[PDB]
Amino acid sequence: AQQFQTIALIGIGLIGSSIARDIREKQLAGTIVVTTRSEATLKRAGELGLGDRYTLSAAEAVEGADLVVVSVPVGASGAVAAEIAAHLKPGAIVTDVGSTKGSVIAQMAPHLPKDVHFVPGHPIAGTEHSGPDAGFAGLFRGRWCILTPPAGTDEEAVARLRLFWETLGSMVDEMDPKHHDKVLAIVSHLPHIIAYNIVGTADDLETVTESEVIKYSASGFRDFTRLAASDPTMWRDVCLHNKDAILEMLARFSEDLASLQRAIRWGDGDKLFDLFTRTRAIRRSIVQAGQDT
Amino acid sequence: AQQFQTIALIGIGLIGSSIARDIREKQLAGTIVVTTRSEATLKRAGELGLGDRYTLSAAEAVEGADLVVVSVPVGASGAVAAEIAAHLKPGAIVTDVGSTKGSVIAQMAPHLPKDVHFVPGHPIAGTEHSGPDAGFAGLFRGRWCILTPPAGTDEEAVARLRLFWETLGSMVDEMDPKHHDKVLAIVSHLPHIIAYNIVGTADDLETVTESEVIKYSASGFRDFTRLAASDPTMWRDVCLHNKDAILEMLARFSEDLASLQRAIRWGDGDKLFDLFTRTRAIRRSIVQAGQDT
Ligand SMILES: NC(=O)c1ccc[n+]([C@@H]2O[C@H](COP(=O)([O-])OP(=O)(O)OC[C@H]3O[C@@H](n4cnc5c(N)ncnc54)[C@H](OP(=O)(O)O)[C@@H]3O)[C@@H](O)[C@H]2O)c1
Ligand SMILES: NC(=O)c1ccc[n+]([C@@H]2O[C@H](COP(=O)([O-])OP(=O)(O)OC[C@H]3O[C@@H](n4cnc5c(N)ncnc54)[C@H](OP(=O)(O)O)[C@@H]3O)[C@@H](O)[C@H]2O)c1
Ligand SMILES: N[C@@H](Cc1ccc(O)cc1)C(=O)O
Ligand SMILES: N[C@@H](Cc1ccc(O)cc1)C(=O)O
Ligand SMILES: [Cl-]
Ligand SMILES: [Cl-]
Ligand SMILES: [Mg+2]
Ligand SMILES: [Mg+2]
Ligand SMILES: [Mg+2]
Ligand SMILES: [Mg+2]
Ligand SMILES: [Mg+2]
Ligand SMILES: [Mg+2]
Ligand SMILES: [Mg+2]
Ligand SMILES: [Mg+2]
Repeated sequence: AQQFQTIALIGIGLIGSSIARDIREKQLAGTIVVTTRSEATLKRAGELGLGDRYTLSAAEAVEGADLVVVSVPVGASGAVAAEIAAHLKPGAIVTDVGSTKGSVIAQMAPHLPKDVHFVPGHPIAGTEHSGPDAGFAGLFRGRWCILTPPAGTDEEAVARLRLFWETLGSMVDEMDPKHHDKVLAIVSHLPHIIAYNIVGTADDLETVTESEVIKYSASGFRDFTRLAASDPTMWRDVCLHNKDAILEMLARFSEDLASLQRAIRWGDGDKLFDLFTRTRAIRRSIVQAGQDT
Repeated sequence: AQQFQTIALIGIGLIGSSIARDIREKQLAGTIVVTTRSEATLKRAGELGLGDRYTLSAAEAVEGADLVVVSVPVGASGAVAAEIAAHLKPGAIVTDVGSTKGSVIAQMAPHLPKDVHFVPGHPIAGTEHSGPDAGFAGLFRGRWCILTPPAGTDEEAVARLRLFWETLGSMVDEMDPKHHDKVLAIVSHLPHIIAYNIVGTADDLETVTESEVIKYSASGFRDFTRLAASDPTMWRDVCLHNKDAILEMLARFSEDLASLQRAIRWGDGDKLFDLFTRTRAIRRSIVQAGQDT
């Protein structure tokens, strides 16, 4: 079943460890090499049996690796690329899984040598949990993964990465990085930002107690709390590195909310009914597509 | 197991039909009487076996009923109270399940006679689906229900309604209707309004296609689409009937979002990290309480 003789995983949290478990289950690698920055996380990965070889040095980890998967918060991407650059073998494929792509490409590509193939990726799959114990086999089954190869990228390298993600159970699409960043700003980043904002709002109230919010959360609030429990480093970094697309979507959202607020202020039941009717269609399409939870 | 000789259910959608199924499973009624406004819904309720007696007339339905449960969109509450008032027996208990309470009390109480007991309720439990086929036994298990009896309400009537909800598996709290409406504005109404708004925003884009939004919805958007698939009549009515509390929470939310937008604009990573850290605590409390989905 092997697709790569050696796969090096740099970062071994939710995504990296889920990839590790799938590689083991599908026998996709001759050798899995695991690296992460801390001794504590590396030890956990060892106790979990996520790799065959382990190291604290990303430079050492990539020596002789055919595929290098970088699964770290996006603001760390450049530092990883700088540390591994000199140690990559000719023809290595370097990929990532970052939630932003334009930034990652800009941060990493200046460090990477001409003889390696850089094929950025993004699996459209996750949970609110983090670290190696949070990962599991099958996270990517029936999900989409987006690749964003720069112009002139080796087409065989792209095909091998497409096959890899398909083997993990994903459907694969390719797009330009700027388009990726616009699409993800609305389908992912804005939803998280808005969830953080509403949970912060509720926390700040004096008249309604924390106990009340918790007790009665099954009337809608709980759904937003799940997203707002995600890792703060990950989401800090997305906001810092997809700024322009996020700000565009926030401005659209806030224009629309002013109009909805005015319909509520003026008791415009017909406008409210029309908005609430229009939104149902999207859910029905998601359900028919099998993308619902 | 009987708690009431005759229970009349006015409205037989998600909530009314879930109550009907629980009454049957727990043997809580001598007779279940079902009424709803349309022949189509009444026929469905009959095919499902939700009642013992069926009628299109709410006035007829309540004749001799010990407990009358009104489960209709909140803007219909007054019309129901007006139709049944003259037909209620002395000592009947009239309750409702509306998502707002101040409005329901104001609309219903002027019609109801001095000899009946009015004990408004709200089960903090539901799904995004509607109608009799959407209901199920066990919807209320491990959920909260809030009662909002006006001052001077018969304490034995309140106790019987508390016992009824406890038997359906709920924990029961009592509060003032205005406080209810403030609490629900943040834990339920604002979350739904914001979900409708974000799904509307995404729908309006030209650069990102409907197909893209659907395909990549597992990156966060799908959670909001579930709420925005709810019944438009129900949610139109909540916005019309909890206006003041909703507008207060919308203004708090929008003040907070301006500040978050400014942190993103200025690249204030430390502020973002602090907000995203603070919100995790609420989720952990919900999980420990067992209120998570
Ligand atoms: N979570 C999701 O749902 C999801 C989905 C798709 C894509 N992604 C993207 O996947 C990437 C990884 O996310 P994740 O959820 O797997 O995160 P995670 O569970 O928090 O794992 C983070 C990993 O990155 C390491 N790390 C953290 N800061 C680092 C730094 N400054 N330099 C080097 N390594 C560092 C951690 O090592 P130590 O523990 O040893 O410090 C750990 O190995 C992110 O770019 C995220 O945007 C996430
Ligand atoms: N859905 C939830 O999650 C949830 C949770 C807690 C509380 N509630 C509250 O429960 C109440 C009922 O909600 P639901 O979800 O059960 O709704 P639903 O499934 O849409 O059922 C609506 C019921 O009300 C009837 N109805 C509609 N408009 C009416 C009118 N103008 N006059 C008289 N009857 C009318 C319908 O009869 P026909 O079908 O014959 O027209 C049907 O029997 C609402 O006040 C809602 O706010 C809902
Ligand atoms: N973590 C998100 C999903 C997600 C997927 C991809 C991302 O890039 C970000 C988030 C959730 O639990 O729903
Ligand atoms: N229908 C909501 C829950 C809810 C509960 C009580 C309400 O009054 C309103 C909504 C959901 O599916 O999550
Ligand atoms: Cl190979
Ligand atoms: Cl009785
Ligand atoms: Mg070196
Ligand atoms: Mg070299
Ligand atoms: Mg260099
Ligand atoms: Mg608009
Ligand atoms: Mg009459
Ligand atoms: Mg009378
Ligand atoms: Mg009268
Ligand atoms: Mg504030």
